[PDB]
Amino acid sequence: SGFRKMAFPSGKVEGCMVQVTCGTTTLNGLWLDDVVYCPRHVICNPNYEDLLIRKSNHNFLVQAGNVQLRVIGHSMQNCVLKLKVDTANPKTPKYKFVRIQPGQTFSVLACYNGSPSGVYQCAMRPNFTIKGSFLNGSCGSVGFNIDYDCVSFCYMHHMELPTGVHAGTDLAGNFYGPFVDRQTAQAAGTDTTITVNVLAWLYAAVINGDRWFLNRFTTTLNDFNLVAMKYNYEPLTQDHVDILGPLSAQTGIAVLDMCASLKELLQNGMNGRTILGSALLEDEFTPFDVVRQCSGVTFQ
Amino acid sequence: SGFRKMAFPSGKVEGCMVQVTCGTTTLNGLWLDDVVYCPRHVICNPNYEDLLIRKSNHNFLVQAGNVQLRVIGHSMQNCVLKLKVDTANPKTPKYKFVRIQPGQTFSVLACYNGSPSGVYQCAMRPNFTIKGSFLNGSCGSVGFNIDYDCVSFCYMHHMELPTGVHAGTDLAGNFYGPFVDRQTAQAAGTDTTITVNVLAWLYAAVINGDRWFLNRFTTTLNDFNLVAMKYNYEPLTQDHVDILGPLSAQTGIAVLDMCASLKELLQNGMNGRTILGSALLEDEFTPFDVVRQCSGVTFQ
Ligand SMILES: *[C@H](O)[C@H](C[C@@H]1CCNC1=O)NC(=O)[C@H](CC(C)C)NC(=O)[C@@H](NC(=O)OCc1cccc(Cl)c1)[C@@H](C)OC(C)(C)C
Ligand SMILES: *[C@H](O)[C@H](C[C@@H]1CCNC1=O)NC(=O)[C@H](CC(C)C)NC(=O)[C@@H](NC(=O)OCc1cccc(Cl)c1)[C@@H](C)OC(C)(C)C
Repeated sequence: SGFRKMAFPSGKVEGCMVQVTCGTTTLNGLWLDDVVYCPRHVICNPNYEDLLIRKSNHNFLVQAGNVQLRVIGHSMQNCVLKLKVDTANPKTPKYKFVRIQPGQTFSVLACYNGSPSGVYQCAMRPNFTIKGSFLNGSCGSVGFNIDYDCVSFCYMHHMELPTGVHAGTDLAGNFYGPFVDRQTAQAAGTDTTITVNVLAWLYAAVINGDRWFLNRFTTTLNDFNLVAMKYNYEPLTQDHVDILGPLSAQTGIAVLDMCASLKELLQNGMNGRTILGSALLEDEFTPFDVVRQCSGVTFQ
Repeated sequence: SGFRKMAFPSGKVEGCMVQVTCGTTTLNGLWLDDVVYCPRHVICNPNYEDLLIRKSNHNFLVQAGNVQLRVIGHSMQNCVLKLKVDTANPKTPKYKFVRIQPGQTFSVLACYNGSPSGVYQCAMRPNFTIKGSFLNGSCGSVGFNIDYDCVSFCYMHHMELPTGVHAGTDLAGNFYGPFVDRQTAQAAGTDTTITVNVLAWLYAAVINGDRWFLNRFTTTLNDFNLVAMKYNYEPLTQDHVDILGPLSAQTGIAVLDMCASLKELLQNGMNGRTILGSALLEDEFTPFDVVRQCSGVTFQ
């Protein structure tokens, strides 16, 4: 038992992290097979197409540890740079590039100078930001999930917004949300709480024996969504109800009954109690995270 | 910016995790050089000395992935078993066995069947328990810190207590706290909040721009400790004040001034605000964790 915000083991990703230096800029790259992926703002209101035609293969310094990789080609894919190197990474895991949906989670391997610093779990907020921990030089750090032996890369870090939240791209270089890799006034836009995840976390709570918030009451999906809206929760759909089925089945609490408990938690607060060690309703655990952690799934 | 509960990158430890099966028990082992370390309760109110003399080298099945390791010797060191194998782990990092102090933190690589499941950060509670996330079969998962390229192993998991908290040993097999690896009635004993860590976390908050809890007030170390005691906080010492010096210097808030803010947070609560995304005072970040995260230290 116990419930922690858990990241995937980072070993497969650590072996892909390299340092990319061009001119006065140093950041992280992701070395898979013979390609290094990195944010395009490594290159010297810009017009990165103009800026890249002015570059030479030799302008890009790529350190894999204490071994430099020779760049033999470069190209730009949206907001990422693909640096072709003459050496395939022998540590390349099986991988995919996936774009995730707001509400889904992933692990971030925060890196500086191509060296992993730490690993933590994030969710893609409904406003396409993430609340990460990124210092200057962390660009090119990646977010990922692991499914048995397959790494799905879903995020590369590009920038911080004025509210302290973070924005980036998928590994094809397409930003999450309406952001651009320029130093122009940009703002996150209003966020909402991920309702399905809060309910998943309440099920995790019951599995670990916090039950004080349960009740005999019930509600319909509609009447629930009426209350969710007032509290800036995002609407709960029948598909969310379905995804919560397994957790409902294991605890024997109908999804709509857990909605009634959430309703009262929203309207009354927590009255000094905590749930799973939190005094707030937590929304960065998906139903899958709960099942994975509360069932013991591993990865090779 | 941003502040997350960050674990160390787990790659160095993932390459040490093996599966140890003896009889009807399977758990995790730690393979360093030609020795596999694992909880002694893998072996068939027990008297483990009697139980081990009855065992044979061949009774211990050790899988490193899809490769079995031959056991060529065994011995017991307190509550851990040391299984001598005929193959040195080529992935053995530079490492040390350290015993940590209550209040210190470490990363846990939760494993099942020798396969890493997830990584998360823990603190050793003042009552020598940890609040982990451990399912049946997780014994032998280890806790660790990484200092540049050196892994300090500090924890091996042995058991869960009735309150859902966890107990284990250092890598020399000596339990943290008054626990024993028997199925006899055992209880955690009363915990306290790690005061120095709460203050460190308040400094992290200021570094990230939560300042609402600051005040013009001050207090002496004594008058602070008088209030800490009422709230079941552990006493703050001058040495804790000293360790908070750097964070005090960076924010320009004297340690004793931050104590005054903590005092008022203790006596008034948080009035619906949050600090670093928490509605509770967080005590599992050490002053070192704060500096490491808010300064960008890496590891090779
Ligand atoms: C890459 O290492 C780095 C990572 C960030 C540095 C600190 N934390 C990070 O996550 N990325 C950048 O430095 C990035 C480079 C540009 C060219 C993409 N710039 C930013 O992250 C800035 N964000 C930004 O431009 O927001 C829009 C904006 C424009 C004008 C005025 C304001 Cl207030 C906002 C960051 C570093 O700048 C701040 C938002 C002021 C922190
Ligand atoms: C090793 O894989 C495993 C890890 C735990 C299983 C579930 N979560 C874990 O962290 N360790 C054990 O199963 C361990 C084996 C013994 C021989 C060390 N046993 C326990 O963790 C039990 N703890 C325990 O004995 O506490 C004392 C006790 C005795 C009698 C009655 C009570 Cl209520 C407590 C656990 C599995 O048992 C519970 C505390 C009832 C969950």
